[PDB]
Amino acid sequence: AALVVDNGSGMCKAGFAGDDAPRAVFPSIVGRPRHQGVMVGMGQKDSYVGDEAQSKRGILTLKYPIEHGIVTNWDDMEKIWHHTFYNELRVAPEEHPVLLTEAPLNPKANREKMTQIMFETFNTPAMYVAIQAVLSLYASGRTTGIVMDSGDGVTHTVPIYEGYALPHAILRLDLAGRDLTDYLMKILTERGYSFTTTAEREIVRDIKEKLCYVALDFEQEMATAASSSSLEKSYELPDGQVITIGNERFRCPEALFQPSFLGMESAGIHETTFNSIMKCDVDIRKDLYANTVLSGGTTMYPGIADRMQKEITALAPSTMKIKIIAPPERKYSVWIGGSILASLSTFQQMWISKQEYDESGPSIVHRKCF
Amino acid sequence: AALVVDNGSGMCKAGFAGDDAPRAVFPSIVGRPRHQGVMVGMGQKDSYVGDEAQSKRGILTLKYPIEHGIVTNWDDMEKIWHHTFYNELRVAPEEHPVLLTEAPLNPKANREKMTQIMFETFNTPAMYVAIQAVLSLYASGRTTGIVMDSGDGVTHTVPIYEGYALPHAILRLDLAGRDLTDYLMKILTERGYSFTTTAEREIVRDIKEKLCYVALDFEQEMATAASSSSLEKSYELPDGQVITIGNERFRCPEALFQPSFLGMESAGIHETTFNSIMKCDVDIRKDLYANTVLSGGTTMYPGIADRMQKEITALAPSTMKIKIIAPPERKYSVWIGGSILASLSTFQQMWISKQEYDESGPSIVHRKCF
Amino acid sequence: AALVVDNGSGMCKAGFAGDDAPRAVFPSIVGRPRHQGVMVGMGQKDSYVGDEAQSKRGILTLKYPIEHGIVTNWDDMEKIWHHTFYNELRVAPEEHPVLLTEAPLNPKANREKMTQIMFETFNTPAMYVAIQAVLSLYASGRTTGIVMDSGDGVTHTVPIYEGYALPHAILRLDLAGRDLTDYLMKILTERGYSFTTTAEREIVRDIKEKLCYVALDFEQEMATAASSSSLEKSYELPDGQVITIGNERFRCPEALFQPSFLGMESAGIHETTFNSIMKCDVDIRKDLYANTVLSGGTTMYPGIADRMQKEITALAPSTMKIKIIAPPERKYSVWIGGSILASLSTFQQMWISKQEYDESGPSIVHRKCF
Amino acid sequence: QSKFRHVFGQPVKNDQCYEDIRVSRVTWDSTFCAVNPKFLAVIVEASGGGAFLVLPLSKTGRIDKAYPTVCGHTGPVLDIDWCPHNDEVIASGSEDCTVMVWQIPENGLTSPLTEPVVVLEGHTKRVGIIAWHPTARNVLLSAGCDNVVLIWNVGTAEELYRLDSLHPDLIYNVSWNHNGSLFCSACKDKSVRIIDPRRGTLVAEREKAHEGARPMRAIFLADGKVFTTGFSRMSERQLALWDPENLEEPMALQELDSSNGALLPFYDPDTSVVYVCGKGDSSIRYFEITEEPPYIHFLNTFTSKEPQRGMGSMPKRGLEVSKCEIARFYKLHERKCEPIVMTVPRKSDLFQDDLYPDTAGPEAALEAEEWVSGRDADPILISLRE
Ligand SMILES: Nc1ncnc2c1ncn2[C@@H]1O[C@H](COP(=O)(O)OP(=O)(O)O)[C@@H](O)[C@H]1O
Ligand SMILES: Nc1ncnc2c1ncn2[C@@H]1O[C@H](COP(=O)(O)OP(=O)(O)O)[C@@H](O)[C@H]1O
Ligand SMILES: Nc1ncnc2c1ncn2[C@@H]1O[C@H](COP(=O)(O)OP(=O)(O)O)[C@@H](O)[C@H]1O
Ligand SMILES: [Mg+2]
Ligand SMILES: [Mg+2]
Ligand SMILES: [Mg+2]
Repeated sequence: AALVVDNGSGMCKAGFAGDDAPRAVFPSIVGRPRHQGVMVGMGQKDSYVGDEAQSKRGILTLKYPIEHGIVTNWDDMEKIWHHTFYNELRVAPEEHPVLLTEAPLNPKANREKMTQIMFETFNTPAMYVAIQAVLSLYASGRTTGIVMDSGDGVTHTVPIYEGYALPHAILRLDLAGRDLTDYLMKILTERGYSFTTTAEREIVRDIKEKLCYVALDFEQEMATAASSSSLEKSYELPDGQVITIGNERFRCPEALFQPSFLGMESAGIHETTFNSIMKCDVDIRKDLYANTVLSGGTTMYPGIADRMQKEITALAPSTMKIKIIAPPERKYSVWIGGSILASLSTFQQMWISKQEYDESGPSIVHRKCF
Repeated sequence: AALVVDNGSGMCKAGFAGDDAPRAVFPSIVGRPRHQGVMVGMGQKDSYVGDEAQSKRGILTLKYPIEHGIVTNWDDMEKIWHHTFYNELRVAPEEHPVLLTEAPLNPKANREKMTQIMFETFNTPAMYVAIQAVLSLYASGRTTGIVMDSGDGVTHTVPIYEGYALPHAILRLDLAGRDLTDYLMKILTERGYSFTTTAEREIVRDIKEKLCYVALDFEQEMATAASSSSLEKSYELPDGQVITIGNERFRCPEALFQPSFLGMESAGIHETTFNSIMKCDVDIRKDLYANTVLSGGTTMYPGIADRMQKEITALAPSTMKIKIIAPPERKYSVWIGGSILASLSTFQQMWISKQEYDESGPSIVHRKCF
Repeated sequence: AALVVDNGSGMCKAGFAGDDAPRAVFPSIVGRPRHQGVMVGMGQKDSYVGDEAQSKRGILTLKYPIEHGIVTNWDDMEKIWHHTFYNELRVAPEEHPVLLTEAPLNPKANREKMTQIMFETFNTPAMYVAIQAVLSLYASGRTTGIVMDSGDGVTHTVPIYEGYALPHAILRLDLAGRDLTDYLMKILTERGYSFTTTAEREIVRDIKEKLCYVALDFEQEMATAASSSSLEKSYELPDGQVITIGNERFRCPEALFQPSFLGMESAGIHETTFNSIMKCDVDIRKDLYANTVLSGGTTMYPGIADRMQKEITALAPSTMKIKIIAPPERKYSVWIGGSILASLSTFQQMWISKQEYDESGPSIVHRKCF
Repeated sequence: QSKFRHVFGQPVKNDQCYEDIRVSRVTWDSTFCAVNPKFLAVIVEASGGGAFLVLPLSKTGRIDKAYPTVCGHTGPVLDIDWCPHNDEVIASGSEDCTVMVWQIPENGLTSPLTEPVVVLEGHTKRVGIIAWHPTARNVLLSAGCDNVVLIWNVGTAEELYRLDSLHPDLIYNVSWNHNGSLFCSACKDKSVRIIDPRRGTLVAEREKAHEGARPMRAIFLADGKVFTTGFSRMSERQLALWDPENLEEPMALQELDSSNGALLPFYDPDTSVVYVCGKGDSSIRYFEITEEPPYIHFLNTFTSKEPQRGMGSMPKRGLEVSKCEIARFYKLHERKCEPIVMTVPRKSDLFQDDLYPDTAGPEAALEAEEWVSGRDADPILISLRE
């Protein structure tokens, strides 16, 4: 059976092809102790990967080997892959083909080192790199539509019509969940809450996933939060302290639609989606309007689909039907679509075999993978 | 003394008729601050135009009032024209006739507003619109030949025989230097270089103007760049970072001859020039083959004349003599030709006087200007 | 005449706008007796503020109302403000506008209570709250540069280019002079010197200001101090005892560049300044490198400017000119810049007058102050 | 030294500003806003024809997209003006070559108003200048691109006087004098003229007041002098004070900057302070005119970060006297109207008699029939103490 590994910037999802849900889902972190161990004879490892690092984060410095969809520490990345195959899936990577995912418009050396590591370190019999947005369309059972995949590091839009992708219409933003987490940390200081360490960043990320939401009308929502305490919510820190946040619940997700909150000059996700559609041919814009698909964990805020529909409707012509497809399991759309593609009989000849890599080097991935 | 203003999509060239070179050349940009001023008592303007915006682009959002030879922001246009007359040339436009340039097959409302603005905002005594490709033939001292003018927004070919233009044979492409800037902007991500902001686009344009060239044989040049580092060049960013580019030097200009690189269905500039010649009468094709004139900044790539001659020779019959005329000052051919035209004694009667605009409105430009 | 009050975590600097130096500089402490008075008829007050508490610290418990730039005791803060206006400056606060200073990224309720106390307790006709780092740039006569202000509670960097601040690039550290003073107390125990009381902490602070310095190479300075007594210095305690310190002279300031000495996960002041520059756009980094300004009392260590230049040079590209500006009066740069700002004619429209407070409440400070 | 040396602008919060307003994009350089102590009128962009939004001052915050507007003109509206003697009557001129006078209900508009009370037709092309008579009741002045100034009796829909042989080129603006007996006008030929409408004569004229081809303004002051804004050859914006008796040389001439956009002067007779507002600028400069040289004293400048598309000045009767406010400006952005309050910082909270002299009331001194006969009366002054 094939292996499907979706390597996001923040979270690693792994499983077997043919399954409907990932078997191993854990954070994509590597933690190392920043203090001195004084207990002799108890098992201190040099580093912790995944859930163990998350549970021991009090005495660790958490590092993300993937930043903005680009691996910045390949030694740390091998640890995560080694943990995935041997500790999470508990399989031998040399016996199963591996299907990996990558964001579009990535550096070409990123997927070449991915090819070299898979074939030389893990000795995978076959390997393939797929675009995350393309895989999301597989999970929805569609051949036409524009997918706005937004995870922890990358927010990209890939429009596809009748099984054909438009590479010139692909747009990529470096604004994602991690930037929202950092923005939430900055605005939480307005209420006196100070989070600075890498471990405290994980606490704020948990706050963001539990209390944040997207406001249908940001200006009206700000007025409501400034006149009453109905929108205030409470969160309990691991040490027992209780924090309360008000307008920060919808201000942090608002940076997706207003990147100027972070000092970025780029357009919001609604305009990026609209611009990608407008870059396509006129005859296919109607189908893309009614088949807008959301993917990734960043699009999991309550009310994000209603806001996206409202924003694009104001931009698109009034005669087009704007339909935002936001399945309840869209956090795993990339993996589920990868599971479907890896099980297709017509996909078995698209694998990059060991023989092909041996006679062409790591550069073979640019010829066989889109 | 008449004024010659060549308002291209990227650059504004202005000067006096009878001169051999423009007196003022500055980028056609208008920049506005995107941050908040915190220092009081400093002479911070609301917007910056031309060179000042280029020097302060680190804290500005640069906007081009012209997109594809069409003015999309008329309010920003009056800023550039005001900057041209009063800050660059330091002359009063109400005392000098103004000769303006426009690309062929432009919207009729584009040149009507230019006529209205000149007469009502600047109160010019006389005014005229000339086709850019026609002016380039004046600079070369010719009355017969086809002019391939390629600037920042528009690439167009205008064939002229014995002083008579063939309007049915005029071809226009929306592929120009700005599209090449965006293409190099996209393909630089393959090496990990990330440029996103409008200020960073100006840096990418400077890289293109200094390191890019046209390969005589694209496929052979691909092999050479993939087998050695002899074609690699280094460029230092404003912050001191050094970047190295290889095959991207000649892949970016190749989009002119292979527009499919940008997802466009149109033919290359070599085929567009040949198609314009083929649309002409058979008895005049021989003269047009030997008098092909290049103009505009997008034709300043090294080796573009040799490539154009090689491509047109393959299309034209073997018995025709293909001669590509690429003067070293072809970046200012449009202005130089306008300088020659405005100084002719026979041209003084084709000015659109104020009395004609008053009794006919802005629509007079469609009767007196070709 | 406007009043400029720079309330840092450790020291309170007050004076009149237009002057070149503060008129009153006293410690920001409030002391209360911890014993029982047995002398009847003696002028024993309930509490002592400023120099009076410092002189009587033997029988007092010194408390700092400001901790890390955040006021933790507003009742004690009113005593210091009352002592400033009536005992130090000897003026009526209701007759002069008051300009206050605050560190960036502070809790929003901190400057709201400052607004409320100034208008309701002292009845100031007008007030304004300014960022300390922005004021330091005023004193140096520059409109472009990054200021690393390090005082007693907060170390923060604010980059400014052409009068425009980059809020997204502002970094703040909770490591400052007070943390170094506590670190010096901890490492003084290695030589048998014990300082535990609040009065003894002030003694250690005096030792730090007189004998501590920044070593150009920390590891090399370790070898020199462990091989001879050339670096050893003597200090006389108030009771006549003489203490001698060796490597502790440059170990305490080293915690600024190596925060791991205090168990902190944050980066050093050299990396924080570099990281703030890297968060800015590429076109302005060159100007920020050559205009790095040091401010605050924590930057008064001998050799800190040389060390900062050496550390930033290693991080910055070799083609950049790293220039550290460390004026000899940088301990009062925040106040001096505030004096200049409060005297500007263009600043007179930025005051928050008494009228706006009555029609807006304390929340007016968030829409009229940066 | 003056009390007006300290005047500073404080914009109101967003909740008192008026948002969601499609401000009209007409190139014509008019105020684009008319405000009285009762309503706020803003020229808006209409899909068909022309319309302007009239709303009560209380209706702050977001403005309904389908809010009924005054849509009666077949072309976009160029200028609007509230009647000084009736807060519920407004006049408007458009490119449909006609002037329509409207009656706004006390509570505002519930349905889109289309039918005007009177329709004045005397022009061949667009009318961009509308000026109510300061004293005479029901007397309105209309000036269009046809270089003719017409006096309208809105009460009877009758054209009292016609003057077409006075302007040889485009007219920029028309400003009535103090008592309404004369009016100044700036023409495209760089000439400033003072015209008596009841006699059809040219009282005074100054050719080449400014040496700039850019548009120039000219307004009448309370003392009878003319304040003009214009450009030089190098587009240097200038201010000039002219005495009608002596027009050979200006009393004062001061250069401001080299920016584009015409300077629209807002003059307050009670304070003798002119507020110079330039179209497209982000700053408002105020100057004090006195009898002491150089007769134009720069006080200060209110600065902002947003260019303004229009500007409206609220009269004295609608100002907050108890807060020492002497001017209120409704800055028009592209999609928002932001009132800006001019104030004089005063320690006392009592009434300032010096800051608020007697101002012209909403009661007309004369009527249309009496004004024709040559009768003149100064505006009826009221008190602001109440
Ligand atoms: N319920 C939620 N609400 C808001 N954000 C979420 C939620 N769940 C996950 N996220 C964000 O999505 C990011 C990662 O999402 P995902 O795409 O599933 O993984 P990856 O991006 O690592 O492939 C995380 O950084 C997290 O902050
Ligand atoms: N030496 C050069 N090499 C390649 N491209 C150039 C060069 N000089 C200018 N260009 C391109 O030409 C474009 C503008 O050329 P030009 O025709 O002179 O001005 P405009 O198109 O604005 O009239 C710019 O976008 C620039 O990218
Ligand atoms: N000469 C010096 N050398 C080292 N540290 C100093 C020196 N002078 C002052 N400091 C430190 O600076 C801190 C406060 O400095 P300053 O910024 O001027 O005041 P504040 O931080 O209260 O605004 C004190 O804690 C003190 O330890
Ligand atoms: Mg993902
Ligand atoms: Mg050109
Ligand atoms: Mg300080």
